[PDB]
Amino acid sequence: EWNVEKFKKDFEVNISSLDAREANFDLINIDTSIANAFRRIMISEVPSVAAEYVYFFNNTSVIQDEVLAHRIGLVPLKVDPDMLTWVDSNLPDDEKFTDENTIVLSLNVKCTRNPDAPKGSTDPKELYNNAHVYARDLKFEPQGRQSTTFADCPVVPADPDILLAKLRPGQEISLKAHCILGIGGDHAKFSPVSTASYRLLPQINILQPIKGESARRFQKCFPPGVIGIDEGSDEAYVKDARKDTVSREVLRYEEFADKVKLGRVRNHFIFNVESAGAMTPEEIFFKSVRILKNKAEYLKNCPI
Amino acid sequence: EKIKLLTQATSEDGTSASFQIVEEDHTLGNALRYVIMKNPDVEFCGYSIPHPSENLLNIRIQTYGETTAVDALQKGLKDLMDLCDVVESKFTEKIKSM
Amino acid sequence: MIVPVRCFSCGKVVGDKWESYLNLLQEDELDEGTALSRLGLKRYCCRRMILTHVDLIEKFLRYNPLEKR
Amino acid sequence: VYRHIKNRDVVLMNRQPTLHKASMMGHKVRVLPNEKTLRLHYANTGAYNADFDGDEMNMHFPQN
Amino acid sequence: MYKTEKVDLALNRNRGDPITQHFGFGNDEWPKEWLEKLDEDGLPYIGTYVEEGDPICAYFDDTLNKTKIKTYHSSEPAYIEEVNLIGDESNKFQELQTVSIKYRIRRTPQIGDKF
Amino acid sequence: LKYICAECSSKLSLSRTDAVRCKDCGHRILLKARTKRLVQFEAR
RNA sequence: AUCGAGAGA
Ligand SMILES: [Zn+2]
Ligand SMILES: [Zn+2]
Repeated sequence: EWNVEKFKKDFEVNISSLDAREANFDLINIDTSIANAFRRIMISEVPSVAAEYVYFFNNTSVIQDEVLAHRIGLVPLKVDPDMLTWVDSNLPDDEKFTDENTIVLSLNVKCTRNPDAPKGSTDPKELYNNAHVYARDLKFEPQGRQSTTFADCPVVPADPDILLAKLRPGQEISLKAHCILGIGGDHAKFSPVSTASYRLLPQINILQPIKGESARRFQKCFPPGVIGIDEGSDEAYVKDARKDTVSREVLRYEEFADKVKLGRVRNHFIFNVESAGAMTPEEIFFKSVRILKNKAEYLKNCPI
Repeated sequence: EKIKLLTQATSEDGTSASFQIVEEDHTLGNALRYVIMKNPDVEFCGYSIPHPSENLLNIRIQTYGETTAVDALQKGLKDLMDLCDVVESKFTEKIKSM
Repeated sequence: MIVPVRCFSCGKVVGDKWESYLNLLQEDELDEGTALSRLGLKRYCCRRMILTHVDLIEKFLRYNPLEKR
Repeated sequence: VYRHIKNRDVVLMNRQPTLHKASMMGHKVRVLPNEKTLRLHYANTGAYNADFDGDEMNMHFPQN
Repeated sequence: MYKTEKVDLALNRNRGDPITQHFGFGNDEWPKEWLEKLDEDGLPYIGTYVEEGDPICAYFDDTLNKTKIKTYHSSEPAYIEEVNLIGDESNKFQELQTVSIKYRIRRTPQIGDKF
Repeated sequence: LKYICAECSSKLSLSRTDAVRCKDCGHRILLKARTKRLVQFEAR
């Protein structure tokens, strides 16, 4: 039979690495239907904050207004999504945005020529002032009560060195972007993960022993750290199959086509969650699991 | 509201029924299907999205008896919640340990 | 025209790497592969975005109607 | 009541050149939520000699 | 997608006849609802968003003693890219009669277009 | 100064019943300038 | 309105 108790007894997690942007962990003895649900929720169901509505006041640059607003929307922000609520779209725009659901950025950059430019120079940072507009220039403007809630944590982009625009003297950009909560199933600019996928643990089943000069080339058909040689007998064996990406280079050789089969461990997933910068990958995974649980609970409490 | 019983495909005794869920997809559909197929009493379970462009999910449950398709759905939802809770707890423990 | 802020296929932010890529090509005698590797672009989907960018905005910028030429 | 075209209504399709009567049939209407393209099953490609590399076809709506 | 049209106001008159229409607004009771797209000189603002039926130009007609506007005649909305004031090459210094208005159309790739 | 010359790029304002030409030079093409007005968009 | 160039299946 199957039960939650049996799943708890047979379930394990092996966290291989954990950084501020990328976490690599394993889910062991879990079903593909659940691993895929976690992956999908991480990709396109975890809320994040990104620019949605842009209020241009002037744009005399080469970049058109729609392209500039889209490029601003694509920037990731270092904002904790829990610090603001969701926007009720039914309300009119006069009071649709409040102090607790919208973060108002601004950009006011005006290019002028630098009279002190060295002769024969071509560098735009010496020829001109504000020749390059960067994401770090997106100045956070606190509104209402959030001047106290965001005092410790300023609203700055995850990458401040993103090249939003370029200018030439006389050209100015003056906008004011509103960034709100949204999910990656609505727009790809909201997905809190760069990529969040998994893979089955590779399996390298050695059928017949390979020894001698043959074992030399068998090791080279894989990444160097996967296949090893036993010290006692000059055999071949699988040291670490996690270090293997399935390129099936062995199957190209008739020497080893009959001496090894390639497969997977169908209930051993190798996750890899890279975050855009708004939140840690471990928190992203936590929120995906909690989103699946709350989705199931809401469906259960819905009256059929 | 969100969960809808398709009365034109439901057995008179309740042993078989078909459900329509709005704003759902493969994510919840496959998880619910897997967690319901573990019920020893269900005879037939499957999920289907009528059209990809629409946000509707269809769940079919056919029990062998002594229960209801609604009861099987409730048990599957509870077991899915328990599975999510146990994986979250194990991940939390591994994060703390490292 | 102007460097894409995010990679199309995956979504990794590559818009903050164009200038550093040009610096790695110019100052150091690094080829494109080594420069892309050092910038942190692992997947070829991310590598193509910076490897094949044309940066036509530099040519677009010389036609400035707000400046005496 | 000049009501809209529901799912129960019937429509007549046609793809020029109409070399035979099979190239103009009466389909059933299914109102989809995305815009600006006529969705056709793959069974009708042989009937209409149609394709999906830029082909277009007309949709006549009978009124009685 | 960039579209350009020549709003040639000097197409009714011919061979030195007096100027019939002047770009701008008159003293008549023209509705103030159409000032959101037109500058004080009867020309559209740069970057403004125009749909079907909204003004593109505004000229006062002396043969009518009433201010008449033109209209964006296209089902697809667009933004004003640039407005060029063209003056006739004749040695005399006439009024403004030819203005070029460019539109910008956002062609986001949708279902149906070819790749 | 609502207009810009198309050859010398000098700001100039035209009154009514005035010559449609630049003042610093003799170019007959005048580009309209972009003022400060709100243009709402969507970061899509 | 007519005649010229081109494009899609
Ligand atoms: Zn990528
Ligand atoms: Zn001039």
